[PDB]
Amino acid sequence: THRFVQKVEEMVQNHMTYSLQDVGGDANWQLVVEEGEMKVYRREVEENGIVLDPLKATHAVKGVTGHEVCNYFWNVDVRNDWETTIENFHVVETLADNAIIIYQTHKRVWPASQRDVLYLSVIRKIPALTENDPETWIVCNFSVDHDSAPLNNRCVRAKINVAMICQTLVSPEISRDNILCKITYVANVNPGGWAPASVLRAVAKREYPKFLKRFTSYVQEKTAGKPILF
Ligand SMILES: CCCCCc1ccc(-c2ccc(S(=O)(=O)CCO)cc2)cc1[C@H]1C[C@H]1c1ccccn1
Repeated sequence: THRFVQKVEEMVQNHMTYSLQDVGGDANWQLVVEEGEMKVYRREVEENGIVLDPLKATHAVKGVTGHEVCNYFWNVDVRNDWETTIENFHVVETLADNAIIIYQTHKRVWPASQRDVLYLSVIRKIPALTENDPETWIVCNFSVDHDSAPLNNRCVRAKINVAMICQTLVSPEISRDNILCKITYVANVNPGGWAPASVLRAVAKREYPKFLKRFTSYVQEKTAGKPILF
């Protein structure tokens, strides 16, 4: 029990309530890019001329579990292996074995100024609602304030609320051949400051599918031929 346990519970529960709902019957979501089971949706939203466009994606990854996907998403020691848009990151505070506060800077995308972020990152297991249902693994990354925040005069401070939500199906020794992880990934980013709307939309449209294809392939790569961590 650290000082964020209640805020964590609330963000996690809001994701479980709202973020998992199916979009596809929902015309409010624009399906922007499909590549197989990878589907990436946005809503076009701006506040005081700043693009906020909610991002929502689903995916189905053969051969890995939700537990594994989330550990790898969460574990700072493998970040450099799959991240391509980060210039620097620092762990600012360890809250618990499942929660940390991270400071990170993103590579500049010309001509906007550089962005930095300060966020709590927590990984959690949500037991099945009934023995009929899937257990779920979630990572939530959401912006928080911290006294130890770096001074970075190059950077505008972005605010994020991101969740990677994972459910695992097995069609039955259980083999990697028989496992499928369904991912829901949501990212609500306020970039701060101003940035050209066209720049923000082009960076999102390029970087989110790249990230999901890349990150998920990395998890397949690292886990293959290892005992399955359900
Ligand atoms: C002018 C450029 C403004 C940059 C705005 C910005 C900041 C953070 C982020 C972001 C922050 C966290 C995550 S994560 O999934 O929690 C993993 C850990 O890093 C993911 C994306 C995104 C964007 C928006 C560009 C969009 C974009 C999308 C994928 C990569 C880079 N940029």
